[PDB]
Amino acid sequence: YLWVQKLGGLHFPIADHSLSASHMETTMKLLKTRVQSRLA
Amino acid sequence: ESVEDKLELRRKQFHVLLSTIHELQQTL
Amino acid sequence: ESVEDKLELRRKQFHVLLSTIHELQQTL
Amino acid sequence: GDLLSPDSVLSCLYPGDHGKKTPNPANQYQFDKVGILSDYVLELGHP
Amino acid sequence: QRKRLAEKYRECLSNKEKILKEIEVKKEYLSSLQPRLNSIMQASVQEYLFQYETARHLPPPLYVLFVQATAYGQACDKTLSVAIEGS
Amino acid sequence: EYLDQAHKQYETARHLPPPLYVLFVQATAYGQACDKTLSVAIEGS
Repeated sequence: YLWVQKLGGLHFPIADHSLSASHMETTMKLLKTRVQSRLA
Repeated sequence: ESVEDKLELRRKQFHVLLSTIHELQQTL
Repeated sequence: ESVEDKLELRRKQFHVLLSTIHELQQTL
Repeated sequence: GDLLSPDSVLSCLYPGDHGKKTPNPANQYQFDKVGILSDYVLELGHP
Repeated sequence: QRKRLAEKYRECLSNKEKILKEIEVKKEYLSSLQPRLNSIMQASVQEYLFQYETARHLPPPLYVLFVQATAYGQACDKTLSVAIEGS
Repeated sequence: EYLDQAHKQYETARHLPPPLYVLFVQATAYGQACDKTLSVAIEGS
């Protein structure tokens, strides 16, 4: 996926923590909503 | 408060023992 | 003499560790 | 000048380390949580 | 006023129940800590290898720093002094 | 601990690839910062 590689730090037009920073919290919130939605 | 201070002293002693074990593992 | 010179620093480091361990033993 | 000034005597004991950036990234997430820095470093101390 | 005193007495009963819960659980934790200490003693050569009241309230990194600072001041170099400043 | 493993995880994470190491560090940071209902580990040889 693209979000997995943004978690890794890969920027596709070398890994970066600042690129991983906000994308981490947004993708973890999206995973927490996705699993609850599929169980519902 | 006395029980919490004793528990915090035991936790600080356990942390100091873990730090001493880490320093012994780093030195050896 | 070399064994005593190594055992001095070894006893110093192990004495610091044993002082921490004895403080933990007197604590509990 | 800045030799014995208390801001940057001990800035680079080890090579680099910059005196500025926080060591743990959990601090970066916790700063991003409440929306919030070298002024605080000069106020409180160098990490 | 009797309404306020009755409600505050119910709040004090709930706070006393909470203090008792803290204490019961706290006592259990203390007992567990004692067992852990005993285990450590059992684990504990030792014969060849063989300020505090203010350091009772330090944070754990500060407590590790205080123990290491006093150990380095007594071990190798005596030209070192430490003090605990605060309230 | 019944009444550490992070050092063993750091000695294991020394050998990780750089994107995997960045993911490990950021995941531990986000797990200790906000959400304690998260666990990471390293599987391999």
